Formats: sequence, C-alpha cells, structure tokens
Amino acid sequence: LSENIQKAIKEMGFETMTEIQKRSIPPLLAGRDVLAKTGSGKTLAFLIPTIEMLYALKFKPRNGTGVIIISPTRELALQIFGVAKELLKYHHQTFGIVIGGANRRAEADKLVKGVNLLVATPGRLLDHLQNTKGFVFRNLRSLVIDEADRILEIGFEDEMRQIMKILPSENRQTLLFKVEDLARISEQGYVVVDSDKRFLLLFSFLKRNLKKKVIVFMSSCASVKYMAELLNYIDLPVLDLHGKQKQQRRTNTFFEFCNAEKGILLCTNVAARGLDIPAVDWIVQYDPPDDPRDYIHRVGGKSLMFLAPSELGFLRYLKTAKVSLNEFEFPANKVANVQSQLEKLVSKNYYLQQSAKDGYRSYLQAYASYSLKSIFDINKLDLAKVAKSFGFAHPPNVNI
Amino acid sequence: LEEEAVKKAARQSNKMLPLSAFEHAYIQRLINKYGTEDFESMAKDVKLNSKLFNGSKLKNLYIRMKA
Amino acid sequence: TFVSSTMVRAAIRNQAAQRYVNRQESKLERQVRAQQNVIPEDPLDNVFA
Amino acid sequence: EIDAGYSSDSSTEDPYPDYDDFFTNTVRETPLSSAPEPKRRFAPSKHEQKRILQLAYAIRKGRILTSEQRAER
Amino acid sequence: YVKTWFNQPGRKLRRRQARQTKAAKIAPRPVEAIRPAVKPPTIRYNMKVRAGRGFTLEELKAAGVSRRVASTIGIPVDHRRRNRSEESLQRNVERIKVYLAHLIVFPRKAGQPKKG
Amino acid sequence: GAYKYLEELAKKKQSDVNLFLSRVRAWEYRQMNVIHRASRPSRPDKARRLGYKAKQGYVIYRIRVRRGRSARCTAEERVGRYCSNLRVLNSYWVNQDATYKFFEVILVDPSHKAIRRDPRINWIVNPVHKHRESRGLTSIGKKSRGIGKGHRFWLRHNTLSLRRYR
Amino acid sequence: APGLVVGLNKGKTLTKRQLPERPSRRKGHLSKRTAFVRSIVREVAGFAPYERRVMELIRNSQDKRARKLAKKRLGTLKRAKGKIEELTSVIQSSRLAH
RNA sequence: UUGACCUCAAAUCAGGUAGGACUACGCGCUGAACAAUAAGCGCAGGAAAAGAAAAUAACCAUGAUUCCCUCAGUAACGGUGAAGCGGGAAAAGCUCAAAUUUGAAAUCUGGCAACAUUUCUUUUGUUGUCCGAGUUGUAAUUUCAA
RNA sequence: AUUGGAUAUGCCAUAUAAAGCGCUUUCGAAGAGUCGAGUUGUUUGCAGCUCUAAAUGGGUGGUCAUCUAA
Repeated sequence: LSENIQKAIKEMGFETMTEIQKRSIPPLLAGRDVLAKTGSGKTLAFLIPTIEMLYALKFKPRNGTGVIIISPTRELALQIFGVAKELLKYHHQTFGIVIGGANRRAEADKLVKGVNLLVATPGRLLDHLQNTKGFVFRNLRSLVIDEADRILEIGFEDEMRQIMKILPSENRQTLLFKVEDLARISEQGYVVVDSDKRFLLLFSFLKRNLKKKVIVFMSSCASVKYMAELLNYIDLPVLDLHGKQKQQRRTNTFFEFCNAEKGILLCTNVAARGLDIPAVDWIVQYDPPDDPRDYIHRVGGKSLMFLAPSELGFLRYLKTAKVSLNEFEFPANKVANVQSQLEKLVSKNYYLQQSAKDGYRSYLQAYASYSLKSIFDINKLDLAKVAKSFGFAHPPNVNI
Repeated sequence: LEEEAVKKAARQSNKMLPLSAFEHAYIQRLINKYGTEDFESMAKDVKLNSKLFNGSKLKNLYIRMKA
Repeated sequence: TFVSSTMVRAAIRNQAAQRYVNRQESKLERQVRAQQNVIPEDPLDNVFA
Repeated sequence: EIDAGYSSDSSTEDPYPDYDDFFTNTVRETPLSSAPEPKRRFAPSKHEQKRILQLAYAIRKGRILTSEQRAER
Repeated sequence: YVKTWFNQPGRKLRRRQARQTKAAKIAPRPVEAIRPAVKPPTIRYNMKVRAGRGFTLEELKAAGVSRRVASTIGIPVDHRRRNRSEESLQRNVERIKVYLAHLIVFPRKAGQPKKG
Repeated sequence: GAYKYLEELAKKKQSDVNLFLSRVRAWEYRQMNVIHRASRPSRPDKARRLGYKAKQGYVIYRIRVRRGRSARCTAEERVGRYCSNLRVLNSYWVNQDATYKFFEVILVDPSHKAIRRDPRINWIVNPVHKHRESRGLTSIGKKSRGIGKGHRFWLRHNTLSLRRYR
Repeated sequence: APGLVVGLNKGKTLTKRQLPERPSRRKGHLSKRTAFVRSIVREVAGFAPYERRVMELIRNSQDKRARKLAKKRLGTLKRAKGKIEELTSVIQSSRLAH
C-alpha cells in the first residue's frame, strides 16, 4: 500500500484485513475482475484497491472519472461516501456522490469541473450518463457493484442493462458483491402511534426508561445526528453513532456503550448492519426498516416497532413471515406534550433548525427510496404529521 | 525594475493582522470553554458565539491571535 | 437530379477552400528552390574583401 | 382517414360567470422558498453593528455629543 | 461624393504619436495587451492560426489565473469563446504561461489598520 | 415578491380584471388633461423594470394619443416637449381603448442633487443626452429606426474613395 | 519570449472535449415558484372573452371549432394547442373541485 | 370631533431648469422634381451615432461596436447590389428589473449650525441637527460570463 | 505661477468589517399590446388597423448548431 493510504488507515484503526478482504484485497491489487458477508468490512474491500489504482495513474479533476461504485439505495451510498472521504483526506483525488432525490443542478456542475471517484445510485447514474453534459465518463478504470441481489430486487432490471452497456468495459476490472446473468455481461412488539406523536412518544419512552439500556434504530444517518443533537440539547444525554462522521469515533462510541450497563444509543440500520449486538434491555426500530427480511433475521431483551396507523401492512407481512407478534398500548394522556417548547426552540436556533430540515429531507428521501411499496407508501403517509414529529409545525419545502 | 519589485514586496511583508480588544476576549471566551480543537462544536454553540461565526473564521481568529 | 442550388453554393466552397493552402505551399516551394538554386561562392572574390 | 368531411362553420360555402377558484381551493402545506435560511436572520444585525462602529468613531473623536453630554446640554 | 487620401501620411503619424503618449502614461507595461491564438472558423482558413479577442474562462483557470485579476495584469477575457478541442486549450494555456514567465508585477501599498 | 405577481397579471390585458380596469381607468383619464402628472405609476412593476425608482427627481407623465410614426414614439416626443427640463428615460403602455392609447413616460430631473449624485443615473446629466426622445435614442426610437444586431437589422455606397496611389 | 507565431498551422491533432452547460442556455426552465405565481394569477384575472367562449365549446364538446377559434385568434396551431391544453386543464380542475 | 391620509388650489414661497444662435461633421421626422435626393421640420457633441450578441457559421469553429482594405461589381435581384471569411487601426467592459436587510430604510434631497475647500472671497464638499422623500420599496446584494 | 498621474514619507483608519479562488448531501428569480398571425401603407425593416401568446421556452440558422429580445 502507498504511504498516503497507510497513514489514513491508521486514523480509523483499520489495520487487520477482514476474512473476505484477506482473499480479495491482495487479489484486487492486480486490477482484475473479482466477484461478502453482512457488515464484514466490505467497504474497505472494494475501496482500498480503487484509491491505490487512482494514485497509480495519478488522477486529477481534469482526467474525468476513473472509479464508479454503485449502491442499491441512498443510505448505502452515504455509508461508502463517508468512508471514502475519511480515507481520501490524505490524498489529492476528488471524492463525490450523485444520488436520487438530490439537487441534480448541483450534482451536475460538480461533475463538470472534475470528479474522479464517484459513488452513485443507479437511478441518478443513468440520468447523468445519458443527459448530463460535460461529464467525462469515457475514462472509467474501475466499476464496482455492491449487493446485486438487493439491486435486482429493488427494480433496477432495465437500469443495469442500460447503464452497464454505457460503461466502457475495455481496460477495466469489475467488482461484484439473476446475479450470474449480470456477471455474464462482466416475537415482535409494535405500538400503533401516529406520525405527529411518534417523536413525542419516544421522548416519553426514553424519559421513563432512563435507567435502562436502550438502543433506537432509525432510517437516516442525518436523523441520527438530529435526534442526538436534539436530545442532548433538552438535557437528555444520548450517545450516537455519528459524531463528526469519524469511523474511529463510531467504533469508540459503540465500544463505550458495550461496557456501559446503562445508556441510550442511536444508529441506523446500516450502522448496526454486521455489528455484534451486545446485551441490551430495550431495542427499538424508530423508522420502518428498508430491509424487512433482514430485520426479522437480525432479531433471530425485547423488541419494539414504531409504526404509523396507515402502515399496518407490515403486520400482515409478519403473518407471511411466520413471526410471532404482540401489541403494546399507551394512554396518550401521560405522553408529555413538550411540542409547544420544541418547535419554538427550532425556530429560535439556527444549527438545530438546519439539522432538522436535513434530517427531514433525508427521512422523506429514504421513505421514497423504500422497496415494499405495498406496505410503505409515501403518498399514504401524511407529510404534515411527519413534519410535526421533526419539530416543524409546517413542513419544509423539500423537492419531493 | 525587478530589484525594486523585490524591495517593494519586502516592505509589504507583514500581511498577518493583529486582533482588536473585542475579538480578543471573544476568542478567549470560546477557547477556555471549548478547548482548542473542536472548532466546529464551538461554532455550533450560540450562547457565546453571539455573531454566529463559522468554523473557518473561528480558526482564522485563532491563528491571528497567536501573533 | 443533381444536388440543390444552395448545395452547388458549396461547390465554390470546395473550390475556394483549397486556395489559401495552395498559395501558402507555393510560397514555401518557391523559397525551397531558392535555397537549392543559388550560385556558388566564387572563391576568387575574397582576394580583396 | 378523414373521409373529406367539411365542417358546417367553414368560411367557404352567462356574461358574468361566478368566481371559479380552481387553484386556491386547497391550502398548500409547504412554503415556496426552497433556498436555505441564511445566517442573518439568527445573528445580531450587521446593519446596526456597522452603524454602531461609526457612531463609536464619532463619539471618540467628539464628532457627536454623547448621551450624557446631551442631557447636560 | 468623393473621398481623397491626402491625410494618409498625416493620419499615420497621428497614430504613431497616439501610441507614444500611451507608452508615456503606462511605462513598464506594453502598449498592447496579449491576445490568444485561435483558428479562423471556415473550411478555407481553418488550418491557419491567428489572434483572438481574449482568453476563455477554461484558459484562465487551467493556466492558474483567476478571471478577476486577469483583467488587471493585462490578460483579456472572452466569455463567448469556448474550448472544444484540447489543442485549442493547450495552445492558449501555454501562451498564458509564457506570458506570466516574463511578467514583473509591481507591488501596491495596502491599508493596514492597527486593529483587525 | 409582488412584481412577480404584477408581471403576470399584466400579461393578460383582456381578462375581466384588466378589461374592467381598462374601462374604468380610460374613462377617468380622458376626464383629465391630455398630459398630466401621475403620483404613483399606473403600472408600478413596469415602471420599476424600465428604470424608474421611487425617489425625488423621477417623474411620470400620462398622455393619450389618437389612434388611426409610432404612437408610443409620439408619446415621448410630446411629453418631453411639455416638460422641457426633464430628460425622458423611458415609456410604457398603460391602457388603450377604441379611440386612444394611454402612455406613461418616465423622466429624470438632470438638476436634482439626488440624481446628479447618483452614480448610476449620472449618465443622463451629460449634455449628449439632451432630448433623447427627439433624436431617436430611446427604446422605441432604437426600434423604430431599425437599430440592432442581426441580419434582419447609405453614403458608403455612393462614395468613390480614390486612394493616394491609384 | 512571449510571441505570437501566426500562419501555416499549429496542429492537426484533435481531441473534442464534452462542453459544459452555459447558464444562458438554461433560459426557459419552469421555476417551481413562478409556476405557482402564473397559476394563481390565471385564477385571479379570470379568462379572456374569446378564451371564455373556448371553454364553453369544450364543455359543449365542439372541440373542432375550439381549435378553429383559438387558431384564428392566436395565430398558429402550437400556440392554439397550448392554450387549449391550458384551458382544458382549468376545466377539469374546476369540475373536480366544484 | 380633534386630527390623520388622499386629492385640490394659490403665493412677489425659496432652489432650479427649458427657449434663441451656430449647423462642416452627427442623430431623427418628412419630401417632390431632376431619389431616403434637394428642400422642410426637429435635437445634439467635441465628435455624434453604434456597442458588450434573441451575432455568425457548419469550421481544428470564430466572438462588443466603429472605421479602413479585401471579399466584389461577387452573390442576389433584374442594370441595381451586399454580408459573413480574411487582413489591418483600436480595444474595456458594465449597471438595473425579476430574491425577505426583515435580527431592526441599513438609502436620500432640502433648511439651519460650524468645519472646511478653491482656476475662485466667484468653486466643490463634510460633519452635526432638524424636516422631508421612501415600505405602492430608497441602500447593500446578484445580471446568466452567472 | 496653474494643474495632472505616480513615487517617497508624516498623520488618520469606524477592520466586530469587505473581497478572490476552492468545496458544495441546499438553491438559482431572467424585461407582454411585446413576440407571433392575418391585413394595409411606407420605404427588407419600419408604421396603422384587426386579433394577440410561451416556459427548455423563444429568435435565427443548418431531428441539430448557435443565441438569449421586448
């Protein structure tokens, strides 16, 4: 490995190669098409060869893009981008991400001026590769596809056929993580809570069980930052897996929560995807999971579901999943109505407001990026009620 | 002509600025409370960050106060 | 039945385009011969010079 | 296939309807300003902070009478 | 309506005298600003190279000069011209780089208030 | 904020709101003199976008011209001749009917120290701009004489330039 | 030595660069705010007298004459097509609301 | 009612500005003979106008305007009669309208008071205060090149 | 004597400020009795009259290129 890459790996503590990375990273250094388990350190498996490859050719913003990494969903694209920015902090290459539901007028001028390393959603990649002008994608040297089964299950059939045709496969190796056809071209508890009272109920739940070990899963890393900032700002000290988007901080915070017999932690589905769940009294999924079949596998303390009254199709999904279930009732009279003080603080404060809207925008985009449309529909959910949960009396004007 | 360009630049070499009293005590109040490394966090506070400076300008004041 | 009247308009343009390049070539070809077709030194004319 | 049928109006041969609110019938639930909120609306005003400074200028150099000077004058 | 060219030697000397006062006003800087190299836009002269109006924004940024200062050190700007061929970007970036090699820049005194 | 909404409400000049206003406004304007001062522009957004700013020295005069040379170009020549000292900036259509066209003409006071000291409207104090409505240097003057860039837009023909050596 | 050397050629080797987007070419995009502004004013100002008669023809379902009337009033089909689509958008919205 | 705000007027109310003259060059309106022609009328400057592409072009593409040379007596029209191209002279770019400063009309003329200042006791400013202008929008900001 | 743009240097600086380049997980407003059509005069544009628009639109050139009017 290069000197620049080696020093950066020490910052996150990444020294020992993973079991999958043992037979992949040494082989990927040769730049050959090589085709892992959940949360098994894969992120570094297809990233270490790529950043080394860019340094081998000494890439610049002038030289267009050389590496493109494809992610099944928006959240996963965030995870890879977060790792990419930390390991490229000691390099002169350009790291970027283009995704669905983002400012394609600001996703385009960035590419025009020169982007070398790019992680993208198939929906947004297809738009750029076909309609964006000034994007220099004829000089691709590496192509990475992660979770092809998830990509195909989303509904990306025509997208892979169209996109992978555009990508110049000559002088390029492909990393792959119906799949062979693509490579051929190479117990549960739930609470019926309304959206407006969803945030209020969880705040009361944390208040009652302050002296117990609780972990809450939500669908956004931006939400993780917002709730942690909000709770710590209302005299509720909560640990989170975001920090300053430092992987070392996430490992330290997760490790500290392991020895701590009590506390409250916040992290996303992909944040805990593959991490060992410690002995925790209370586990809760705040937003509906984007991988329902992984949610049932992950659980297999006590589990809790935070569900809207208009999204009960997931309960019927548990019937088709043959998983036992139970319901927990709550009297709304005892739920604290701090909503009067909450939104007032949001309007008064600046940084807290900006976290809420970014978290709100990420919540809506992630919800719009769901797969089980027959269970979770964005149209069915009321946006006014959702905005109330985030601390906004009125919804912010987010582009879809 | 070239020699005069060097001498004129030599006179105009002190491009670092000092600090006035207001921003002086402004930076001490932030420094002694939020350490000296988490500039983003100290820009996130608003009780002492009256003017609501960003992290970039707070670091500039930290460098300028040195000399 | 032939091209267009404005497509014969380009017929001058495919006639006039090779004018400037031909003329420039004639300038250097004449000069190249000038270097070639020159009288020798006449070594007897440095007796007094 | 048009059948070459000729319109009967070919050239060759309530004044006050009620207010129709088709657009404002339903209330919009979001603003229109997609731009992010700036820093001005949350930080102390820089307009007076500039005016204050040049008022301190005029106070220090005696350009303008001070408040205590105003009372005694 | 007839025109006569009797002032032809008069006008030429007036132009030379107009150049000399310009040189007097702006001593160190050349009487003429630098111009780029471009190709005439026709099948007849397209293989030629001549001067342009000014350097496009890709020619300034690639060479390493901001667009605002370029107007001040004598490099002129053409917002309308663009680079479609890299050889057109190359012939004009190196044209800028050779110019900045021979360019002495006189320092200007700058206001330095006691506080900051 | 508002001049966006006023922009598209003025784009529909036969809608009921405008036509009902076209009758109401034309009736009361004909009741007045032919050329009369107007406090606030009858079209604030159009006057704004044409150069008018609500400050001293900026003036507006409304004039009706018989229908049946350009009508708007006429409004400028007649207003300027009426206000001999003001320099005419612009002009815009405000209203019309079966027998008249009502035009508003913006003028600037070249002597008012709010104008003379304004860095942006100073150019009008220079004597070269005396009565631009009379030379054809206003917008309608520039159009009505076919001045512009394009292919759709004399003595150079007749002259016989005999060079010194011919 | 800064010097322009004109004439002959400079080079026959060509490499086209994918040109960016100029913001003046961006003109004519439908801003999200101004669509709302245009729509609200269309509702407020009402409809033109000739354009009101187009609505009745659509309601009476003589669309053939509606095209003829708009074409006569406006001037070309595409100008008339857009107005008809603009008008029929009003008609359907009013009928679902009222 | 008071009194605000809107309009309406008057005053030897203060501060102003317009007219006529010249017309070689210049910008408009308009005009018959014998042709945007004379004339007629209107308006200016030391130049006037024009001017930073709703401009060419089909190229390896050029790049505000103006004048000169050529393109060319060519295309086109039907003898009238150009324009890109090219080569020269000269070169410089810009300001608004459309954004909520909204954590503060931040903008400006005029009166008065001192301070100054001068082609100058004849000029032109600043500071202070008061009054008006202005929220039907005066500053900053941004002009697509973004 | 009267002034002009520079240099040198003294004093004063209201800088808590104001810029350029950079990165953008947020944005990007664009000039109407105008363009356009029929029609009539003038000498292709311009002018009257009759109607009178659009938002990747609109003008102009060759499904493309260029440009961004009022």
